[PDB]
Amino acid sequence: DITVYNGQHKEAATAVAKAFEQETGIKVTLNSGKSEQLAGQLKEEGDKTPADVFYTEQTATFADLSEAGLLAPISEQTIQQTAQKGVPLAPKKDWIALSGRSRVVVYDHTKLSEKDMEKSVLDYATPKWKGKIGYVSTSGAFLEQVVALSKMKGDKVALNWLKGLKENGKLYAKNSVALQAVENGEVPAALILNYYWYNLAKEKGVENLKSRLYFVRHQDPGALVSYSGAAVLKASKNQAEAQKFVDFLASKKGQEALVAARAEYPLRADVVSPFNLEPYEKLEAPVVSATTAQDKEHAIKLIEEAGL
Ligand SMILES: [Fe+3]
Repeated sequence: DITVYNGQHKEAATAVAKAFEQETGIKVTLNSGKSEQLAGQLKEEGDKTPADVFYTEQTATFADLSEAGLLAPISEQTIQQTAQKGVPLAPKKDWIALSGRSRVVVYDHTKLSEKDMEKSVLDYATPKWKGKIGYVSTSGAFLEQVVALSKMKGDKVALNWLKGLKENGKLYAKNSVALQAVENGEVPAALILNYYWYNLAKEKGVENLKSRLYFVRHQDPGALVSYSGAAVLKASKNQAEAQKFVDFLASKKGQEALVAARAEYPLRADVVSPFNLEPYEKLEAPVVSATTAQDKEHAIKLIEEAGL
């Protein structure tokens, strides 16, 4: 039986954990928490941790754990299962990316069309969009978006974007509220995460929604994908079962269980989402280094300096 420290959404974790038990007979116990809290706890526990596997919504928490020497190598065969072009790869082969979530632009298709849309996320934070673009400054995904912009285009561009959103954007408390405002006719478009919209569409039928999705693509900062993944703890006294769980997550069946429970992009090339997501490769996600905590603190300074 194994212990999984779980930073991912509980419906995702529960659903892969149950398909695991069904396929192998091995019981999974989840210890859930925020990924950053869990990584800290895994570093304090060190070689005395009870964790066998760390399952996270964000692969960036792996870099420090790897560098601290706390992750076990994963099979090369397993790593190759999700190693599409653009997918982050552990240089020490000691964690694996499993699924992604994308930034998108949701729009009311009865007020705007694909041809009104912009080639860059940078273009939405300008006067042509005054009163017409929703954003959510308090979101974890928003913070990540800032970091990527800072890294790809430098700090002056990121700050200019944030100032533009302040001047021109409609601020919403959460991604789901932003979507509702677009559906309700309050704002014709917003910046959100893909899965809020696919969830609504799965539930309602696309033909009954005013809103549609525009993906920026061509490796723009607004095509940013954030990746979930897993690692085996080097200190686990149950390596065999831990490695079997991680291989299962990379397997066709494990990936099929994830995408049944949650509208993330599978990273296996032979699995299709029941939410009707495009193939990962069509996203043309940019290549961006991992978000450190210093990166997150930096983005918060830019958000503050912008009056947000
Ligand atoms: Fe959320």
